Amino acid sequence: PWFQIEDNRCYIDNGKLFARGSIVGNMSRFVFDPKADYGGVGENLYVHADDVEFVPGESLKWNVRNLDVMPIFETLALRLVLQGDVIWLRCVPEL
Amino acid sequence: LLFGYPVYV
Amino acid sequence: MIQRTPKIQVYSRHPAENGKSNFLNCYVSGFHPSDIEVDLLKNGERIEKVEHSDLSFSKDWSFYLLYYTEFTPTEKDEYACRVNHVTLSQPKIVKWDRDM
Amino acid sequence: GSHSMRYFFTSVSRPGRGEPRFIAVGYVDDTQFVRFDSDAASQRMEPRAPWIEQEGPEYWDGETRKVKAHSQTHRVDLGTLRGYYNQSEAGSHTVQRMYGCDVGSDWRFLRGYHQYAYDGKDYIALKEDLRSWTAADMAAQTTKHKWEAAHVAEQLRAYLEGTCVEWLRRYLENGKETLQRTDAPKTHMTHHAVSDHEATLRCWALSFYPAEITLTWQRDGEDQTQDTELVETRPAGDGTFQKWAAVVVPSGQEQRYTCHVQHEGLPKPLTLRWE
Repeated sequence: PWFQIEDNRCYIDNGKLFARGSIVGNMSRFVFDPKADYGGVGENLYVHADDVEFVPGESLKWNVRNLDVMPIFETLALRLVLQGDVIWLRCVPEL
Repeated sequence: LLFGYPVYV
Repeated sequence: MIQRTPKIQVYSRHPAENGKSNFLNCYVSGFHPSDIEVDLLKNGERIEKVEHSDLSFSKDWSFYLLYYTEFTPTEKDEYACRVNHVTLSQPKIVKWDRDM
Repeated sequence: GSHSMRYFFTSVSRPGRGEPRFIAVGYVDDTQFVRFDSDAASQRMEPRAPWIEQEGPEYWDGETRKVKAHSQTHRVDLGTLRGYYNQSEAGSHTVQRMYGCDVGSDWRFLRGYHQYAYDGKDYIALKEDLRSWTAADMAAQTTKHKWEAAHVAEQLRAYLEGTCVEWLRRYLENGKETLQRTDAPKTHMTHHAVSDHEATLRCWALSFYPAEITLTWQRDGEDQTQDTELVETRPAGDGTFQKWAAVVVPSGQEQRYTCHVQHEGLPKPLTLRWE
């Protein structure tokens, strides 16, 4: 079981979240569990399947587009479970 | 999915 | 024949806010046998549209059920849960308290 | 993390008032996904979680048939047990059964279970080796001998290590959005003056999933058990759970206390202090 994070960025544009990332590894299964962080408290985010691409044994990539997030949005807390291993990523919206 | 065979005490 | 008396918790699904529709819950657990009577009360009067979860039980074989109903908390209205079980000499009443 | 699937069966005799009441429920971790009630009108195994509704008609006809068969074996069991314990034909008795499997985070078989209880106490259980039985008392020895002659352990083991874990994995995947995602506890603390000398600090954890959680109090950074109260984790009614922990403290010493919340839905444990 191995994996490495290639990218992970995000930005907000007029009340919508755009987040792209990539992870390569030999995971046979995965769980994409994105959360909105309002600074201390948050809630789960739901993304359309088209914004997530999984290639068994190779990679997991996301390209979240136009996700409405409340104004209170601070950071993207991304919980991922790859082949059963849990890892959290944190993404701060940019420019 | 349930077990499919009868068991009696 | 091992009998166990019910534990009782009365509370709301979401933080209570007068005027805002919520759900009133009465959770009974740790009891045996399974026959049990649970009523949700509004100002001492039985609420009619009360639902409950499907009977299930814990590791130690004791049963648990969730009784619930939609309700709108008000500053004056008082709520409570009334439970009767063979282990009880009489119906037990636990009042709902926003702080618990 | 690790996961489990369990089926819970309760059968209650009602002498002279018809057939025993039989209720069956199925769970994956803390989420119920099916049920059967001998007294309901449908007479079918019914869905209780969205992700199981995507199973086709053969699944439902099969589960309905099998659960009705579990219903009938329990009807016989009540009579058999009344006999083993030389009990009256008039009293109401309860037979319970539970079986299922656990898988680790790697989704490999971790443990299996298959056990019965009669009138609130253990009757017989399959040991962790999935090979031998533990009869709780003298009467249960009869069942133990009977199951050994009928090779019930061999059949159960094949199901627990194969079929059970295979369908659990299928459920975990089809229901990944709700079984494999987490809901972090929303926390806060309340203060209630008990008297002029003491105050109650209550630490709240709400709307979380899975149910597993740890709430602990510390005073000056050391765990505190004395003068604390922890209620049973409870269902909010929407699929999430709630729990609180309280500690009674001397007035003016509130700042020394901290509540620590551990839950899989948190990147890291949370610490709350009054104000």
